[PDB]
Amino acid sequence: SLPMLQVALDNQTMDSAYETTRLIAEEVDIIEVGTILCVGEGVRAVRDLKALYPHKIVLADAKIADAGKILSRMCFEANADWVTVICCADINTAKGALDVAKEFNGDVQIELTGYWTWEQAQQWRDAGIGQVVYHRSRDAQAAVAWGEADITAIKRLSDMGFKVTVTGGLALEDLPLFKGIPIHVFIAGRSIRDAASPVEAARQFKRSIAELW
Amino acid sequence: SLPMLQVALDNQTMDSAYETTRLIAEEVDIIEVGTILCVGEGVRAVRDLKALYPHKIVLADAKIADAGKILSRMCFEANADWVTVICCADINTAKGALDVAKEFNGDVQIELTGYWTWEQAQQWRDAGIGQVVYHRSRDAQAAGVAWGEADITAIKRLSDMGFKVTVTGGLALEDLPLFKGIPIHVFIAGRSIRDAASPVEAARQFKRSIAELW
Ligand SMILES: O=P(O)(O)OC[C@H](O)[C@@H](O)[C@H](O)CO
Ligand SMILES: O=P(O)(O)OC[C@H](O)[C@@H](O)[C@H](O)CO
Ligand SMILES: [Mg+2]
Ligand SMILES: [Mg+2]
Repeated sequence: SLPMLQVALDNQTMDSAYETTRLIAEEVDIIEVGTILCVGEGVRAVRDLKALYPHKIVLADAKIADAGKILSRMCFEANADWVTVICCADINTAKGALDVAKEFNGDVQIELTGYWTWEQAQQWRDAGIGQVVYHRSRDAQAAVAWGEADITAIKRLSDMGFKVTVTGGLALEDLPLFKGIPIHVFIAGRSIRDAASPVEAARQFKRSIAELW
Repeated sequence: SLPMLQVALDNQTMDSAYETTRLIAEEVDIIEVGTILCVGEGVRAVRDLKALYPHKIVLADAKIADAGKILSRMCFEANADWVTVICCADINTAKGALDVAKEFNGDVQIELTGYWTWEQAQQWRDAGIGQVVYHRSRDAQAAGVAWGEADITAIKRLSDMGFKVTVTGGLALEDLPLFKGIPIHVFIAGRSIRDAASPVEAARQFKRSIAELW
């Protein structure tokens, strides 16, 4: 269907996250427990947010790097729908997290950061991974803009059969760049949370997506 | 010169962690808040363990992959001494985490796993990173992956470049002699201490073996 909209809750405490969710939870498709929230509060954040918003997809952005079975199970026992595994994890970390995900009718996304290869991407498909997150680092961005090499990479991932998420300092005005590509999800963190009107911001994203797709 | 001993608290809740620390806090050098504990309990795990053991080095194994300043600050505000940044992070993620660390009289380690390069290593040294963790994955280890000459070569090369090298990942007592003659900074044991019949004796055995081999 259309690209879904995800809000990143990169907040240090639950109450800070709820300042955002109370404005926009019904304005989005996916609620992300950001890595910062995972580290701030632990998996209770996942459990609490799914209990509040059981009708939304809850993504635990844990960036699992090792111990795939243990960490995925902790997230899925807390009622996560989706979890993230970082691309530099061993392939068996990804496989282990996926095996657990399937027990809970959930899913695993590979977070694509810095160096990764097309040979790895094929490893992920062969393993039954069907989601990747094309994830521009904020620390790179604080220093890196979007460009054709990103678009080229995103199309190639999509062609390989991944459902592709696009994220990393995304702004409303960025959306037209990805026109024509079957983007699975766009994530907005700061550009929703920190807007003068978070509700207006989310609605602008959904409006633009509807228009472009 | 003796390699130090670090216990990894890869426990899901604080009370499970404390079943281990109440036995071995004074039998090891470094208390690691494992990644699994960080995700289970959040950064309160760091604050609480440092409050219990303020004389010990407390390492938060957060495996920071992005937002290096924000995540490091959270750990350091929680009274961490050291924090980990994964090697596939942007170099500015590591730099940002180091800048914060320096505000708090702390330090950052790069976790070395999977693919990385000697160019990266020079980058880390150039940024002022003085510690790396030679970090074997338990999921590869579960697939049957063992310590060999490639590991020794790499560890000696990282040491020569000026890093203090930590060795970890399913470390067993019988693995130590493989590293004899290398100036290892720290050996981490998680499961081989926590899950022993006597965690105290397991820690003590690691310490005696290290004292003999070095
Ligand atoms: O739009 P933002 O603020 O960059 O947030 C979305 C990012 O995907 C963020 O969640 C990232 O995963 C931080 O590491
Ligand atoms: O000795 P173990 O059980 O392998 O634990 C130590 C590891 O370094 C562990 O903490 C690793 O970081 C988990 O990702
Ligand atoms: Mg995120
Ligand atoms: Mg660890």
